[PDB]
Amino acid sequence: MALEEFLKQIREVWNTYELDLVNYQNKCRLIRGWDDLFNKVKEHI
Amino acid sequence: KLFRSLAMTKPDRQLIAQVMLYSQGFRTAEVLANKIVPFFKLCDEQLSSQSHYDFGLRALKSVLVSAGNVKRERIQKIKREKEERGEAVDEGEIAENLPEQEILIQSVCETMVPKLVAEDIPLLFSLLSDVFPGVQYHRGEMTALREELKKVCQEMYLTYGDGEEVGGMWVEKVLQLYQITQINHGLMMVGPSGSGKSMAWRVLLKALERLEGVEGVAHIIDPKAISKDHLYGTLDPNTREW
Amino acid sequence: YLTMTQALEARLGGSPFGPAGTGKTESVKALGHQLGRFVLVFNCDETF
Amino acid sequence: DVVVPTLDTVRHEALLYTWLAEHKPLVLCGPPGSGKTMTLFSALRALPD
Amino acid sequence: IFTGSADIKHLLPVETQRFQSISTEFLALMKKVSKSPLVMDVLNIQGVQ
Amino acid sequence: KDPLFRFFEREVKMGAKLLQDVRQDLADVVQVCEGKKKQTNYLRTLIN
Amino acid sequence: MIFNNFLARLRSIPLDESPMLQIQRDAATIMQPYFTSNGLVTKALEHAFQLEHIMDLTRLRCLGSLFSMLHQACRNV
Ligand SMILES: Nc1ncnc2c1ncn2[C@@H]1O[C@H](COP(=O)(O)OP(=O)(O)OP(=O)(O)O)[C@@H](O)[C@H]1O
Ligand SMILES: Nc1ncnc2c1ncn2[C@@H]1O[C@H](COP(=O)(O)OP(=O)(O)O)[C@@H](O)[C@H]1O
Ligand SMILES: Nc1ncnc2c1ncn2[C@@H]1O[C@H](COP(=O)(O)OP(=O)(O)O)[C@@H](O)[C@H]1O
Ligand SMILES: [Mg+2]
Ligand SMILES: [Mg+2]
Repeated sequence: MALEEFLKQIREVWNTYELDLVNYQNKCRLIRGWDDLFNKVKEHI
Repeated sequence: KLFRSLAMTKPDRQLIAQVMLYSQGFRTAEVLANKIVPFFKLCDEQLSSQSHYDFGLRALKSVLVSAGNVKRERIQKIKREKEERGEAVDEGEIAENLPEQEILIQSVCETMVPKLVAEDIPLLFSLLSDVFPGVQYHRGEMTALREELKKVCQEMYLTYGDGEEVGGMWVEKVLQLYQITQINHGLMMVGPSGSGKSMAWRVLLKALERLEGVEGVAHIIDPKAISKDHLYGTLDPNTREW
Repeated sequence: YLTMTQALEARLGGSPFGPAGTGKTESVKALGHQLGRFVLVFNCDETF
Repeated sequence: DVVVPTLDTVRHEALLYTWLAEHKPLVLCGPPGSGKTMTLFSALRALPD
Repeated sequence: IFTGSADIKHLLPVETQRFQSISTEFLALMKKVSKSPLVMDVLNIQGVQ
Repeated sequence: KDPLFRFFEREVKMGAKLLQDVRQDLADVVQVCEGKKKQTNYLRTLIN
Repeated sequence: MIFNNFLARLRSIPLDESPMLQIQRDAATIMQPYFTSNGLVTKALEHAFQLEHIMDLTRLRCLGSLFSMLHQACRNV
């Protein structure tokens, strides 16, 4: 029953995870939050 | 000098019309031929001269073949309507009570009208009245085909019409193209650039596909964008391969 | 038919000529079928 | 490369831009040396893609 | 460099042109990312990698 | 309904069209010979 | 018929592939009175056939160019 919980947790995390975009000199919407995204991907792997 | 030459210049159109209307079951074959051959001569010598006009033996043969087919269809329709409106069907009175002149005029108008320019149609109908008095041509309204055409036109942002409404002439041309497609296996659509030909045949193809349920496939070839060798094929001068 | 049969009897070919639409190919085919022959029609061009 | 701006030059610049913009085919007609290819090339530098 | 300094326009014209093309492509891809900030929508962009 | 009128209207239509063509061509030619207008490909062929 | 086809395509097909389509519908609503029989475009096209051109004048060449740069105007908006 634990493995299904992990699969559903991964599914919900990656169905609700969004890239963290911010404005950059009113030219673009650049992404921040690299460390947290990389850690999440690595820990889910 | 290895051949014997014969000049075939003037085919006997009147005799051909007489015999081939007699053999199809027309009782008035003599009068029908004597009316239809001079009518073709009158069409040749009275209408305006156009590069896409033909009133020769091929046109007469096609008209008479269509006349036979139309007579068969009318006899079948009469049998069906009499069977669904009582029981009095017999070959004799159906053959006797049959408008052969109207059938011939219908075939002439189904073959000759689509080729005519705008100003020649009144001339053609005046000639028809002169040679075939009292007979009128009433084209059946292909209602289901017209609804399919309207649906296709709406789907493709085309302007479908009817009668004298904007777009009525284009839909009339599409219906005439459909009739000629049924009659002939070789189609030519002549008209100045941007007159609606491509859209006419595309819309007709889609309408036929949606109506009859059989898929239509169109191959569009530019015969002059490539050499005739690439259009038809080459026989290898060395290996004799094709 | 008379001219083409005369050509056939002399072991000569038949060359009906005239303006298009006068019934030359069809006449030749009809004569060939009247004699029960296999008549092959070829549309010649410069590649023949 | 250098083009001296002119009334006709800028008008044809705008016309060539509004025609090449949607990738519509077009033809420049005029006597030889009129500046057809110069006008076209000076319109293509406004379209770096 | 390519926008703040106007002298690179004179000294590196072709470099500026290729960088401008790259910048337009990157901005288009970034706009596609921005309209759907969801990670998997970005991952499912056709030929993103 | 008059066949004669149909024949005559065809005749006058053809005649008027060809007359306008010929008169316009001659006017262009006489303008060219005076140097008023330059000579085109069609005008070159017509003059030759 | 050609004007109706142009207006229908303007109101239906977006130019990018919605703000674009809404701008298109508004522009079509503005252009509608001019794209009519005996309208400005029709009378101008009738008069254009009386002028001399470097090439033979065809109606659909003018109409296609006009529709092209009207789409460009929508893009500019
Ligand atoms: N029935 C119609 N309703 C609305 N628009 C139409 C209709 N028929 C054609 N058009 C439009 O008008 C133009 C005519 O193009 P079409 O392909 O019909 O011409 P065409 O006669 O085949 O031309 P060409 O021989 O020069 O290729 C096109 O832009 C087409 O979209
Ligand atoms: N004696 C005839 N009886 C019936 N049909 C004929 C006769 N002669 C010619 N035709 C018709 O004329 C049409 C054209 O004739 P065809 O032989 O193809 O002309 P061509 O001489 O140019 O080959 C054919 O469809 C044919 O049916
Ligand atoms: N407004 C202008 N500014 C600068 N040069 C011009 C201008 N108009 C014409 N020219 C000159 O005229 C010449 C036009 O030649 P070119 O454009 O090659 O002719 P074509 O377009 O017919 O091939 C160019 O060399 C250009 O220098
Ligand atoms: Mg076409
Ligand atoms: Mg033949």
